[PDB]
Amino acid sequence: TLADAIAEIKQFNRFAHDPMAGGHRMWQMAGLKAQRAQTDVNNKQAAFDAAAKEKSDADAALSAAQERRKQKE
Amino acid sequence: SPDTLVVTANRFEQPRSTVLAPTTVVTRQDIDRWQSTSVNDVLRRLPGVDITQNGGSGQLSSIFIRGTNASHVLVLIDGVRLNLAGVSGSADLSQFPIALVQRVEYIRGPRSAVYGSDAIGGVVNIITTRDEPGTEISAGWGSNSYQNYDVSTQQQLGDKTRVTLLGDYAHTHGDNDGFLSKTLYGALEHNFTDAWSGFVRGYGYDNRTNYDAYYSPGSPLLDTRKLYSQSWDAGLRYNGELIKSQLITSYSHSKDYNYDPHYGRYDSSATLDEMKQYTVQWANNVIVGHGSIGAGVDWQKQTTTPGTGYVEDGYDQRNTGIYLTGLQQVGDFTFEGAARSDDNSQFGRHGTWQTSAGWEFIEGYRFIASYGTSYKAPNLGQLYGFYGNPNLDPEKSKQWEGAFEGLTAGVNWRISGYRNDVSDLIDYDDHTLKYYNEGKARIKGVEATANFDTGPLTHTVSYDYVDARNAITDTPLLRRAKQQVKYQLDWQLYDFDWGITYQYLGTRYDKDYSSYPYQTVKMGGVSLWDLAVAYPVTSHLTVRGKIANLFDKDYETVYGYQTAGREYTLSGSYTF
Amino acid sequence: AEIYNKDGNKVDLYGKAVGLHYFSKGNGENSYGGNGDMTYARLGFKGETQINSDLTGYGQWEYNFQGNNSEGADAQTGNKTRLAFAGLKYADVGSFDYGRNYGVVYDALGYTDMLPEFGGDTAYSDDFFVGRVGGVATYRNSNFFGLVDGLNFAVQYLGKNERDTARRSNGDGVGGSISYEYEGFGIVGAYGAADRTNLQEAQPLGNGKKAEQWATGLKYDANNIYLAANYGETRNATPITNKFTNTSGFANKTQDVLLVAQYQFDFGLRPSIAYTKSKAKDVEGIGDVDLVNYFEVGATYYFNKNMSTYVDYIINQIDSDNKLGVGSDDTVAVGIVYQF
Amino acid sequence: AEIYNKDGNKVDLYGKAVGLHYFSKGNGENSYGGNGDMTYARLGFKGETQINSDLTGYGQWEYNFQGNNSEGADAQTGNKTRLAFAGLKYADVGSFDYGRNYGVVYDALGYTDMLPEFGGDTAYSDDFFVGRVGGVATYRNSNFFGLVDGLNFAVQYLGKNERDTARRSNGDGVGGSISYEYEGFGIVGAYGAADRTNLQEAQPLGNGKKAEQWATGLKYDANNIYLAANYGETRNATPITNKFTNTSGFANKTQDVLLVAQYQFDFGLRPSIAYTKSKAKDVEGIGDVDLVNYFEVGATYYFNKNMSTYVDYIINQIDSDNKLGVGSDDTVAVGIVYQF
Repeated sequence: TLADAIAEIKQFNRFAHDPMAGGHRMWQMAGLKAQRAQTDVNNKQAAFDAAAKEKSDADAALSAAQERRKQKE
Repeated sequence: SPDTLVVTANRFEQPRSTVLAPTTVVTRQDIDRWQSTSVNDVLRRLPGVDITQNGGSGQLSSIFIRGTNASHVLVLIDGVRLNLAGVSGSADLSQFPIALVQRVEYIRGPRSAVYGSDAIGGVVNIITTRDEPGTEISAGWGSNSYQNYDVSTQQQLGDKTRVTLLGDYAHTHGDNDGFLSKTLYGALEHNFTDAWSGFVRGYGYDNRTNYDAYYSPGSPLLDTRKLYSQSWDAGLRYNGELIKSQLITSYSHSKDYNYDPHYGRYDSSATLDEMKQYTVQWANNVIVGHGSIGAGVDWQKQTTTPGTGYVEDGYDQRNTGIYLTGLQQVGDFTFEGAARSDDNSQFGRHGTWQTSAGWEFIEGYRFIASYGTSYKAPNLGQLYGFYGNPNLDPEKSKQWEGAFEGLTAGVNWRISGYRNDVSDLIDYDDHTLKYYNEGKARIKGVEATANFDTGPLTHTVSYDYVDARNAITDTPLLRRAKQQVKYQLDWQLYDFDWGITYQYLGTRYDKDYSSYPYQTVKMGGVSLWDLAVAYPVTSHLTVRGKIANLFDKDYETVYGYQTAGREYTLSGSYTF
Repeated sequence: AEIYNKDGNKVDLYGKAVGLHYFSKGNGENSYGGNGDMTYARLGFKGETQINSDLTGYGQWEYNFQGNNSEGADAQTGNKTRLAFAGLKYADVGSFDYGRNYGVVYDALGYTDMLPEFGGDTAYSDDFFVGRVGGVATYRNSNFFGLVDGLNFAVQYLGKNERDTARRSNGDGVGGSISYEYEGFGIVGAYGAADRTNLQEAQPLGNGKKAEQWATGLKYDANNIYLAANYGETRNATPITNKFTNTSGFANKTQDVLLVAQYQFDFGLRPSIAYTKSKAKDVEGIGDVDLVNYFEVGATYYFNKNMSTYVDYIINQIDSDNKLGVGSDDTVAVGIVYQF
Repeated sequence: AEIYNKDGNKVDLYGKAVGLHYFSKGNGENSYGGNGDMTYARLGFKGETQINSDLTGYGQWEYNFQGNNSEGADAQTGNKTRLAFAGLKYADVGSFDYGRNYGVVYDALGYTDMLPEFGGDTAYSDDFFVGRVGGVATYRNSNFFGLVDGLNFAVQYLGKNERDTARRSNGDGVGGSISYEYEGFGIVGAYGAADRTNLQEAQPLGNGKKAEQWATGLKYDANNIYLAANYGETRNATPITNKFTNTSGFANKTQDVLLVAQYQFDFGLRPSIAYTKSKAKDVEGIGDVDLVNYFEVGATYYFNKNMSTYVDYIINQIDSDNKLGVGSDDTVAVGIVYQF
């Protein structure tokens, strides 16, 4: 989605300094789209990092718990 | 039309002669005789009206009355701001089906003191309800694969209740597919007493229109527009001998998809503009002396959907306009006046007012003077989009007009000059990326009209000159035509109804969109002829033919975009 | 009978009683119709009032009470109100009514539903447009405003009904019907379309939203004779139940064919014969199957308008191996009727 | 209509049909009244017989049948008998009746209950004295034995009813009501008191044993105009339900205010306006809260006595945050009526 919005901004970049064209509307609009999709990406990154943390913790939890099972057995 | 009744002047019926500002009315008869297939074609030929369109029917079009911007003409549907401009904040009639039009009252001149916002160029009250009973099955085949089929009937239920219904299908090519319009209309009007009356009215239409869109590989082609609209009006009229009361409520809903057939109407790439418009009006009038005094309120609510109008989220703009109008003919004098104050949920209040005087120096020749102040509210885009600016002030327009109307040996003529000093125009700035309130424009023009009978012949000739300029840069507002000549020769002979509509549209100034930077270029001024015949086969069946743009002229209104030339329409109607 | 006809207003109480019985092999689970005593009495009132010469208003209501039930907790089983509506008839423009009434498609399906007891199986109740439902607004024109005699048309809007069961629920719907009667001959065509509710879509059987019904009917009635042939097709409209799975829903597609031939005698007699068939298609897991396929052979003796007796033998041609647990047994019914 | 008037005996069958619909935003859970089709038909019979010159006996019964229901298991839902009682009217001393009838307090509450569809919400049914209940014995005096014209009084005893739900139960009760009509103006005052059953006390809401209701009404009706204002206060009498808690019971204290203003026209028209409010106090855990708070704006066209149409728009002023899950949405209703 971010690559998309930033392609739409390359698209309408032409009209960035053309205040009296159709495209120069869609340009700021793509601005909005890109900045949003970017904030979104940042949020997905935070959430993914968190999930990777939890996942690594679990991966160690297994090593430890199955060493414990080996000792108790 | 001279010396017939109009309502647009102060919302109530009055002989159009008594409206001091220059006025024109088109009738269903008048339109049928022109075999007009679009509202833009009806307006394109009224004086001071200069229309541009990106080609055939339904194509994006913009009207310039007396040289003003498209967003400076107030378009009314039965008297309420045309809902299709709502999102744009600009009238565009290429998409409004012509079949609902029954009467056009069109008064050029400031009218904010009666109708509020965005009434600078004039008022077009398109009345859709007329008092001709009976039933009419009608059909029409034309070029650009034009087809039209239309069943309509209005009938009395009692003596006080009239029910009117019509359905219509219409499709045209002219772009690769063009404009497809389907309309259904129902209305019932009751007469509670001699003076009490009420009416409900619901009508909807679907409009599928195809257009050329900027292509970029791997990016959707938003080249198809699906518009679904419905409206529901309900009113209550007391028409007494001295006091008249109008209570009117309307609710319009519209959904405007632009999409790529391949991607789909609801695909995320599609743009959806949903818009709900509510209006409540109260108008009162009391006959005082040789005249009357009127006072109303008009309120409107406009709600939008996220995305609607290229704005992130959906907005709610509310506007209430209180107004007062006086009118009194003293001796050979006539003094009309109006004041208004519109309080918009966007910009607080803003006042507006116009006043016209009509002295009849000679019996059948009089001098009308008139001044008006009119505003225009900043529109959805320039308020809430990223370019928008919520602290924008309305665009102001000072308008002065002087006119001499008179009847000379069977000719009714009007020579009038008008000035329009639009100020505080809203302009976008390159060096800041925001909508500012800077521009100005000095419009000066003359209107010379004359209609006259010569035996069986009826001539309606008129010349228009307009010099719209930027008041700051002194450069002429581009894409306007220096001067137009509109001349229609009507002469039915041996029951054959004939009509030769002529129009010379002067030199526009449009930008070229082939090379960048876009260079302004002069458009040639050309003449366009249209021929219309109508024969009555039966006292029911009437077959009419039309050759539009007889000489196949190579005119353009948007530089680059071609507009159809020679085009024919055969049609038949069965009135019983 | 007309009980009150005064003050330019007239009331017609109409009611009847029917001592009925169904016979069939076995307990009657597999019988076409059923088995046992099916006596029932219906009561109803019709009312009119000419407000003006050109405008009159009418209201009608009907209820059905079953006698087969016991006096315990099951007394009310099968007891219901069939019709309850009102409306006004203008002189020529037409007439508009609202309430609980037959759907336009019933107008087409009326030709076949002339049997004494059985018949009109396709015209299920509480179904979109084929049977009597609540929440309909109907407009009707007779002879096209008096322009063309014998040609009349009707239009009907159906308010959405969100009930507990998909069988009894519906949504926004529309329909129309046209009927031209000339010199005894008759032709009709009706179409109805509506949207299925979430409960209907959620059903295991059935798929899609647009529930569509339509039908075409032809007939000739004269000389103590009545011939009729109605062909109707529907999508996602007909209800269907699977005993093997004990699961219900709607039919993705259905074709229905009805044929009737009845003769009448001067001495209060009217023998009748009727063929019927309904085949569902695109059924979920059962492909295409036949819901009903039977012959009729019956008769009715009319002692008078108020007294009659009748019999009907239904030759159910459905096979036992049918893939929906449908009753593959014949059936018969014998009835006696009093009506005022 | 009068169907039998012979042998000093007269029978008046009265029945009507109503095609009705309720609209509101959303499904209608939060709407004041509801949403959808509310068509219903009511049937009833009244009968009189002059046993002697000074003594006549009367019997009246009414039932309501709902058409909104389907033909399945929910056919009987909402079907009931509203009124079923008998009694005798002496010449002057008065009249005494017994059965299932409106409670004396309803006599006071009649002034506000003039609306087309909504209205009289405070006069709930199966409540102590405000609405129609079963097990009442009432005596009435007209013009105080014919002594003073326009001043009439009634007294009512209420036998205890031990039902399954506290909502429908009561105990021993007594009540009285007086109404003086003078020159078009009307005044009324009613009071009722009874004992709550154990089931009622066991309910989570409500406290105390003496369930008390009383009301005062004023009006002016003439010249096609009708003004009315009823103010009523009750203790442990009004029912209340909490969606948040999904628990019901009674209100320790309640004040209710009703105001009506209706005009009538010669050409079968009758515009109406109504204000309403009800505030409960000493609620267990909820302090004081508003149960209903709305305006009415509606109208009714009377084609004739037997035919009418009407509309009502209810501006519910209750807020969503109300601590009882009350509907904070507006509503509208549109109805058409035939009646004989």
